[PDB]
Amino acid sequence: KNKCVNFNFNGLTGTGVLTESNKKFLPFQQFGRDIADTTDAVRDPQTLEILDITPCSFGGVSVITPGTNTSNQVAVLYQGVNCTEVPVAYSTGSNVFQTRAGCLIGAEYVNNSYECDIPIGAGICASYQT
Amino acid sequence: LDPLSETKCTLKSFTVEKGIYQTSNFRVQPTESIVRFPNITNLCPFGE
Amino acid sequence: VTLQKFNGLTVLPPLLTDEMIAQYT
Amino acid sequence: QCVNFTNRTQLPSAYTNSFTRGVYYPDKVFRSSVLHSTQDLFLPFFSNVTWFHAIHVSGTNGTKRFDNPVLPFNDGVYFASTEKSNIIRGWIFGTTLDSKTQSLLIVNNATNVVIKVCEFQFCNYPFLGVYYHKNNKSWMESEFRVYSSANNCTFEYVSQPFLMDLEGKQGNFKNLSEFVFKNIDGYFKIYSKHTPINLVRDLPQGFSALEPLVDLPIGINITRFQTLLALSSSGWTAGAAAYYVGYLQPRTFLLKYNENGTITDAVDCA
Amino acid sequence: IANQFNSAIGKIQDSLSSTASALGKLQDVVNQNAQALNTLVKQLSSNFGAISSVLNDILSRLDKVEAEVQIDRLITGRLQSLQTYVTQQLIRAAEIR
Amino acid sequence: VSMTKTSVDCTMYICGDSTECSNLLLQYGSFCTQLNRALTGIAVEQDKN
Amino acid sequence: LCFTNVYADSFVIRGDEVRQIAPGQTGTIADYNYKLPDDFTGCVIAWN
Ligand SMILES: *[C@@H]1O[C@H](CO)[C@@H](O[C@@H]2O[C@H](CO)[C@@H](O)[C@H](O)[C@H]2NC(C)=O)[C@H](O)[C@H]1NC(C)=O
Ligand SMILES: *[C@@H]1O[C@H](CO)[C@@H](O[C@@H]2O[C@H](CO)[C@@H](O)[C@H](O)[C@H]2NC(C)=O)[C@H](O)[C@H]1NC(C)=O
Ligand SMILES: *[C@@H]1O[C@H](CO)[C@@H](O[C@@H]2O[C@H](CO)[C@@H](O)[C@H](O)[C@H]2NC(C)=O)[C@H](O)[C@H]1NC(C)=O
Ligand SMILES: *[C@@H]1O[C@H](CO)[C@@H](O[C@@H]2O[C@H](CO)[C@@H](O)[C@H](O)[C@H]2NC(C)=O)[C@H](O)[C@H]1NC(C)=O
Ligand SMILES: *[C@@H]1O[C@H](CO)[C@@H](O[C@@H]2O[C@H](CO)[C@@H](O)[C@H](O)[C@H]2NC(C)=O)[C@H](O)[C@H]1NC(C)=O
Ligand SMILES: *[C@@H]1O[C@H](CO)[C@@H](O)[C@H](O)[C@H]1NC(C)=O
Ligand SMILES: *[C@@H]1O[C@H](CO)[C@@H](O)[C@H](O)[C@H]1NC(C)=O
Ligand SMILES: *[C@@H]1O[C@H](CO)[C@@H](O)[C@H](O)[C@H]1NC(C)=O
Ligand SMILES: *[C@@H]1O[C@H](CO)[C@@H](O)[C@H](O)[C@H]1NC(C)=O
Ligand SMILES: *[C@@H]1O[C@H](CO)[C@@H](O)[C@H](O)[C@H]1NC(C)=O
Ligand SMILES: *[C@@H]1O[C@H](CO)[C@@H](O)[C@H](O)[C@H]1NC(C)=O
Repeated sequence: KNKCVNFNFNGLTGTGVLTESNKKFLPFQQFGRDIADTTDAVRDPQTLEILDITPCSFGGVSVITPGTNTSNQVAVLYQGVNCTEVPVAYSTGSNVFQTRAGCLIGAEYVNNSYECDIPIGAGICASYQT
Repeated sequence: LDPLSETKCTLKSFTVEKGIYQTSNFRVQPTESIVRFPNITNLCPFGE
Repeated sequence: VTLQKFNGLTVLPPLLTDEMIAQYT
Repeated sequence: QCVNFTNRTQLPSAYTNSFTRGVYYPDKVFRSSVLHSTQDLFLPFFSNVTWFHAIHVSGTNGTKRFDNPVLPFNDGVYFASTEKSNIIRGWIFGTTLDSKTQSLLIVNNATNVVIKVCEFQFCNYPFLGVYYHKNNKSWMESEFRVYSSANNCTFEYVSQPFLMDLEGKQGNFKNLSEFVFKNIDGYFKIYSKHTPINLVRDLPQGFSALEPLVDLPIGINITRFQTLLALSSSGWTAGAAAYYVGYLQPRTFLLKYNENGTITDAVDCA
Repeated sequence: IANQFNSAIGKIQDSLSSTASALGKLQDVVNQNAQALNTLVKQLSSNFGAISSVLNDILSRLDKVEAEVQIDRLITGRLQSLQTYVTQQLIRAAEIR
Repeated sequence: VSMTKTSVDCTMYICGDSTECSNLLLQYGSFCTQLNRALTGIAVEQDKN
Repeated sequence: LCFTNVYADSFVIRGDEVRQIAPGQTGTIADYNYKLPDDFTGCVIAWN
């Protein structure tokens, strides 16, 4: 439980995190379906309890860069990823900052508002400075 | 080799301008396989 | 105004938060 | 133990609207506070279902009219009984029904459900029957006149046992029972319901879904079917029950699932 | 002139509570972008003439040859579903522009 | 003024957790990038608007 | 047509097993004693 896994349940092959649901299914049901008609929960066939299925956490990787005509130093955004999941992969950290946009790595958070330069999103921007 | 090289490869250029650039998506890998099926019950009658 | 993840579809945040839009307004 | 009766008990059959009955859960999947469109063999809304009524013998001392006819079975069947005293105790399904080929027997005897698939030589009225209160203060089955032979049984099942009885009373006609029968790509399926009522005459106007009860891999051609009524070669007494039949059709339905994931409302797209 | 102004702005508040159609342009934009993502997700359930929509139903029972035939319909259909969504979203972006 | 920015893993949408579907997707080459460049082009503009 | 390198793989099998010699196959021959690649290029030649 609470781990990303390749599951199979009575022949329902798939991949994701498994979790203990609060959803009650009536006795004849075995899969849970979301509005999209996509699967979102399953019953355990041995200890008849309902389990939520959630995606293994994933996102775009964006590299924030000054010009190569300026530097080799770069920062990386893992979009909509919670910082606690990037240690799995720069996972040394030393400079890590978590935002509404995801986890930003290799950039120094500074309280001073400057004018926007490279747009990160969710009110955040980045730039190259002393 | 590194994130900078990954952008050079994504842009197919040995020099990359200033900006924010997309690269191939990160995704937590499935830690193990799991198989769940009903309790094995009615065996075929091999003792017979 | 009254207002997918596991299929690779992702909703990115706007650059200006609804606070920054309240500021400019 | 396989003798029939001379008089042709075959007689009547009435028409009525199945208003919004015979909706059933189409798949084993939870959905909640959401509307879903599905296409399956469903009983059409407001369609002309057939009523096999048991008319009161006003002039005569017992059940002269007492039919259980062979009916077609195409796309699967919706069946319902208004039945005190446990009169409807199973069904026969298949093609020829004469042992020339296979057939399916479904029976609920006093002790268990039995389901079996064989080349049965069925009796011309197949039935079951009972001894009542006989010094033990118990009800006990003794009559089992359904076939003279069951040559080749390629499927057989019996449930875990139970003690069948009729107990607890209210004087109005009190219980609606519903069954849907489908045969899909070698699997037979039963969906069913029981619900309390108080109504005098017709198929109760209102709404409930049928739950899937059992699925069996029987493979046979069900072309047609018959039911099974209940009470050593002639002379017997029968209790009162009546039943309704309709045939499903492939039709798109929109189903409302409430928060609890129960089919609460439905719309027939045609 | 001020009392008319003050009364008029009161009528804006009262109106915006009252009418559901008021913000209709904005809601119709949300509804279209949402409808297109739910449409794009529901296309994953389509068979595209394959034996199943579920990728491992195809892979688990077949060899490298018969799987390539079957999976190549799903790749065709799903790529056609993205090229549809992105065409709609590009066209819809020009309306927003 | 704007709409929701949307970005898609074309690989995860077509082929989620299958290397086989990935290798068959390579037969079509750059189309997944062409789509992602377009959705990025939309998404960037939403800030501009 | 002209070829960069060419090989003859030569062996004896049961007439019924000829199918297992096709590319992308399975069975004890295909699984355990002679596999052809998915990108196999060549001709399989078989005779009683
Ligand atoms: C599968 O078998 C096991 C028994 O071996 C069932 O689990 C048991 O459940 C009881 C009742 O709560 C517990 O007291 C036991 O400790 C459990 N046993 C084990 C080994 O964990 C399980 O319920 C069976 N599956 C189904 C569908 O009933
Ligand atoms: C990232 O995930 C962690 C959990 O792994 C979140 O931390 C939780 O935050 C809530 C709200 O403050 C607390 O009630 C929990 O106790 C925290 N959990 C733990 C294990 O500390 C965190 O908020 C998440 N961050 C983002 C940006 O999503
Ligand atoms: C039901 O059975 C009874 C008796 O078997 C039938 O009554 C007989 O009918 C024939 C022909 O009319 C007469 O020759 C007999 O004398 C009748 N029996 C007696 C003693 O009256 C009756 O016709 C049958 N009815 C049906 C509908 O089959
Ligand atoms: C209900 O039907 C079942 C199925 O035929 C009967 O069970 C059989 O009963 C006899 C006599 O006790 C046994 O020798 C068989 O082995 C039983 N079969 C099975 C599959 O259990 C049951 O007795 C019937 N009940 C009544 C009251 O007739
Ligand atoms: C769904 O079913 C549940 C369970 O039957 C209903 O919740 C019950 O509601 C009553 C009345 O408030 C409470 O006395 C029970 O304790 C509740 N059950 C539980 C487990 O909390 C619920 O109302 C149903 N929902 C709908 C829409 O019918
Ligand atoms: C870019 O950097 C090189 C040295 O690496 C320098 O020769 C050149 O003048 C710079 N050009 C610009 C446009 O900054
Ligand atoms: C910036 O201010 C926050 C409080 O708003 C404080 O927690 C943080 O330590 C400050 N950072 C620096 C570098 O002073
Ligand atoms: C039902 O259909 C029959 C034709 O089989 C017709 O004669 C009868 O009038 C119909 N009854 C109703 C109530 O629709
Ligand atoms: C009472 O039950 C026994 C078996 O439990 C049976 O042998 C006997 O015939 C029954 N008697 C009557 C009168 O039904
Ligand atoms: C079915 O019955 C026929 C006739 O008795 C017989 O020839 C055949 O072998 C039987 N098959 C099985 C499987 O019992
Ligand atoms: C059912 O009917 C079809 C068509 O005649 C036939 O192929 C099949 O063998 C039949 N099966 C049985 C058990 O009658």
